[PDB]
Amino acid sequence: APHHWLLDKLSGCYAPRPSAGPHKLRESLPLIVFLRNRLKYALNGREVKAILMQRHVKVDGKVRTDTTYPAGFMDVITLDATNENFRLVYDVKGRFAVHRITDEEASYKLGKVKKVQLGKKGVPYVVTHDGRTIRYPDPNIKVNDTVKIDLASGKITDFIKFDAGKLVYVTGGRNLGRIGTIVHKERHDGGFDLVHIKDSLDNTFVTRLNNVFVIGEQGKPYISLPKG
Amino acid sequence: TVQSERAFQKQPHITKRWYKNAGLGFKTPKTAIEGSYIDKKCPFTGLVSIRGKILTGTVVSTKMHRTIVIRRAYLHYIPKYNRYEKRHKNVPVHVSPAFRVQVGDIVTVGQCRPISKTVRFNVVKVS
Amino acid sequence: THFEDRFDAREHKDRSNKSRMQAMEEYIRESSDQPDWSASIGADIVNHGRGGIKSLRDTEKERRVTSFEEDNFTRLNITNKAEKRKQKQRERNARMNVIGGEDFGIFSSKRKLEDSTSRRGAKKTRSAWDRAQRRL
Amino acid sequence: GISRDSRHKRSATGAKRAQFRKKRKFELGRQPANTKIGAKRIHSVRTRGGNKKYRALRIETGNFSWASEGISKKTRIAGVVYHPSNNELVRTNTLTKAAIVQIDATPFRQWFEAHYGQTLGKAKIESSVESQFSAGRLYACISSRPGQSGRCDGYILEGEELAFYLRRLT
RNA sequence: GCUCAUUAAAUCAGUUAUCGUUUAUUUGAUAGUCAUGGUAUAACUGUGGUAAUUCUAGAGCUAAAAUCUCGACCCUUUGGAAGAGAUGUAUUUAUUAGAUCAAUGUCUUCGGACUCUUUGAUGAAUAACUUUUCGAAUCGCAUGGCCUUGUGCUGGCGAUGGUUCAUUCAAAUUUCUGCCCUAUCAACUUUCGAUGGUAGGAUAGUGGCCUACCAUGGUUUCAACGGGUAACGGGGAAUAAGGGUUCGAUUCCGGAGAGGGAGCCUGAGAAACGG
Repeated sequence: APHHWLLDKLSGCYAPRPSAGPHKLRESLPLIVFLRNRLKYALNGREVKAILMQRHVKVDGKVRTDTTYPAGFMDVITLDATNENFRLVYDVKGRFAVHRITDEEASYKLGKVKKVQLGKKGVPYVVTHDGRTIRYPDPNIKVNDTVKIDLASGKITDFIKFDAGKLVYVTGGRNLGRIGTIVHKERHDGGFDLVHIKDSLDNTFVTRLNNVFVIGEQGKPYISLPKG
Repeated sequence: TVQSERAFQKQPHITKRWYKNAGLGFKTPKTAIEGSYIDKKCPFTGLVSIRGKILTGTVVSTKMHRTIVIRRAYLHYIPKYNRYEKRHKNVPVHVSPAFRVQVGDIVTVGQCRPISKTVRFNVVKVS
Repeated sequence: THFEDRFDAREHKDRSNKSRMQAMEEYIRESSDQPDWSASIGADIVNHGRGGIKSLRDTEKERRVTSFEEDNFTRLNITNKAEKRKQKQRERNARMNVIGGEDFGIFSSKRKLEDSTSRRGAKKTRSAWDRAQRRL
Repeated sequence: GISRDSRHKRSATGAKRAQFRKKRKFELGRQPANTKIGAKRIHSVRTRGGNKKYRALRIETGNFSWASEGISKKTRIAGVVYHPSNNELVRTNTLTKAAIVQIDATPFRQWFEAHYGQTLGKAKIESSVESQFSAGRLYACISSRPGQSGRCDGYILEGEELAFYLRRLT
């Protein structure tokens, strides 16, 4: 069992494996861990099945009926009961954190582009980290930038180019998952670019450029970070 | 002589000379554009993509054909003794006919979708 | 050079139980001056007798189960390869060491008290100017 | 059949001969079909489950492109002229990539007359090719893999590349 | 799934690289180019053979389209349009595409001129081929619209396919750094290619992987290469023991095999012993 699920070692031998999906499997949190295990909505594994078939839960504007469905970082998980909307966000200590958001904030998500090329018949396209490929983006949108997604359609309402001095979340590596808003961008052999980070206590931290997820300007983040 | 092999040498063209930039601040030399060598394995004007390790070292042996040997000296740190050890790593690399190489020749290469059985790096800069 | 850039669960893992030495905290409970939530009398003892009364570790770890059972509404059970040690070797740790519900197994230990504290352990005043600021 | 396991041959420093494992399926190799000129037979191979490859073994017609006018006309195939890797292939008339052949000049001839209004050296092109139009046999080269696509596709010789190969043929 | 035989830059551990590759499933994008064709399996009906079989024999049945730009014009308001033309999918090879402007800069004769510097802002399909692939003889809700009123003509929202791309589950190689003893192993390799070049082949693909032809190189006192390893020893691989002093369990070994050899076939995956 991985670290970031907050499961106990107790209650049963085998760990619930993730399904293949949009997110990476080691980055994923399955919905069985999301409902009965951390949010404590269900008790048995079969009780997760009754919730999914009745279509209570919707993840990122889709029905999303699967027990081991992979949910990852920055995923709007809308539950039709209680009129409450949930957004997954990683916690500094090594784990995931379920977070309350608003209806307007459940409309948009942010997404890191991983690769951009020129599609067929002369069409630009960007590929997000959640695998949402979008036709005709802004040519300003280039590699490692975030993308604000409409989720009513697949359209792009805001875009933030990668420039030094903007509030960055880390997705990967040792120092994974903090604020720290940038020091600069380092070059190294093999790429291995180390986009440096100085936190609220102004301490240098080093992860890869692959792990960099721009969650806002210096000052404003675009989403409601959980305060605690 | 250009056409000295048994087959006619040409670029695939994927001036009568087609160029491209290998990137990362490695400039296209005069020998690349206005030259005579074909060299499909060359970073510029060829069919390789420099991605992966961009490393540096010292060329120590040049007596091969179209390829050279980089010696990569460094210092190891042993934590038990709290001493140092002098080391080196003789790495053979493909050289392109744009760079004037003999013994010496501080060099820079790039990882190039391994060419031949030990060659993973092709010469992109010689100083 | 080369760098690992690998995430570690073990560095984020809590190590509180590794250096936690029981006689040190018994000084704490007297010098804490907070109350300490003692249970009732007959609520302690195990099986009308035979099992010695309760360890204060035992009313902790059993409390951890009841705090876990009221959250998940379910129970945990007779699972055998863990039970064959942790019920045999634990209830014999009672009869070897606990006397009247209070543990005397501390005092035969070779685990020494110094290795927890160790002149504050790390962040030690190794230089002269470090020693002046602890006087501050 | 053919195995591509890199262990058995020696190291850079001379360490050798482990036989850590036996030959397995993903390190596979199959066999060349030395294709000839005859009535076209199409071969079938199933490769990695979903994909397929086209072995070629006898080839009658193929598509060749005339490089000066940029037009493409399907070509009847007669004989093999030159190949650099091994001249055993030419004397057995075997087609591979970069193989010099002889073709029929009449399909490129029929395009030249009724579209333009001229004959073929009895609208100006090279001198070394125009003398070959009266011969009825033009020289062409292969730019496809018959071992993979199965087709005999290629290019006719023009320019200085013409002068390179005709120097070899004398 | 079980059982037999011990590997030292190998495994493994992390790390890349996949613009070097293949991928069933997962997810996200994406296609304007006859109220019903023609076949076909049997079961069955009955006759038999065969020591025997999940063995067998013979017989009779069931052109039109629409969109893109051009717009003569007419008309001022929601603006609307005649006709001028232009466009297959996959697969295969060859060919083709993939200097400037605005002023706020500056000059001026106050009319404008100038892009030297700045500020912004633009750029960087043809011709053929194919044992012609697809272009839906697919399903559910809504039942509406026009007239020559026939059960005609037309028309909404989906779902499932299906091409290609991306995604993930993989797998394949790969980058790099990190293993125990040893000079009573100093040369090792080219003595199954060793080092590389180029060309072909093979493969999912890189590639001396294989083979032609061409050069004589590789690693090394910084220890190559060779030897010993009882490599039941080791891996924080992983929690663990809230004082048993450093305890536990779990996972990982590495390889081969299914009477022995050898060759093959399906499948995303096996060189599969329940062929």
